[PDB]
Amino acid sequence: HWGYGKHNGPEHWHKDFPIAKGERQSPVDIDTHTAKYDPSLKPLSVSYDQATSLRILNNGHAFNVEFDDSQDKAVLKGGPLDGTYRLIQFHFHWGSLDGQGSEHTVDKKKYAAELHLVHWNTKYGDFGKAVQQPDGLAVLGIFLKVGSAKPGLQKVVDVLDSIKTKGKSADFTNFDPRGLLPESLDYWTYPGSLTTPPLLECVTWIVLKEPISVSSEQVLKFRKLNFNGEGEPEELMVDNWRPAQPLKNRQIKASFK
Ligand SMILES: [Zn+2]
Repeated sequence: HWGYGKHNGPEHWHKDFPIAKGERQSPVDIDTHTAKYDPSLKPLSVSYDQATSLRILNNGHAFNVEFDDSQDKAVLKGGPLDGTYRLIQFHFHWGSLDGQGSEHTVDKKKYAAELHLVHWNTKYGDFGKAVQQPDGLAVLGIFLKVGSAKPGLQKVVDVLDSIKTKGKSADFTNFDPRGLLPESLDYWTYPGSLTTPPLLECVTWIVLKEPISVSSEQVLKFRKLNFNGEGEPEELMVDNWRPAQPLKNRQIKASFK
């Protein structure tokens, strides 16, 4: 099955998922000089005050912090969006070293990691129905650079020892994702896809300009996770990022001058 290696990594995904070579694939390089300021774009509304995390899961490619999405409690609206998108999970992509790990790039710069907060459009009723629609998901992407620790990440870091291998989960209640947000909500936006199989072209991407800082110790703990299951030959969970894909017939718009 698909993964991140030589024999099953991104360059192979098109065989099982031909949409990998589609017209609106993600991630992309964000050419900052090309991206046009769009005065019609609205401020992002991130309303996470009632977010209810439930659990954290090692799914064999990343770890997902999952939320209760049975009610309107953690929602993304405004920005480029029409209507209301509810938070289902967040996860990260990261590298083996600090010089790679992000999926989006900025003028070809790779960050150490990238956080994806995944939200589905309430007008389709559930996540599985939303991913079948071109406006089904809104993903908020946030870059990570290595420097000062992010205090609000440490609770995530300190549970990873308990979900080292694929298929392990742990109770993970009361985590506040507001602690992962940078100060500015300036963003770029474009139409794209999930960055993991099935690579469905259902996402409005909202990529924040301002990275968050995490410490080297925090990222090092991400890199102790395993792609393999318990007891299997150890292969560290690193370099779980898809590279930038062709922009094709898309415009990236900036919320900021
Ligand atoms: Zn992702």
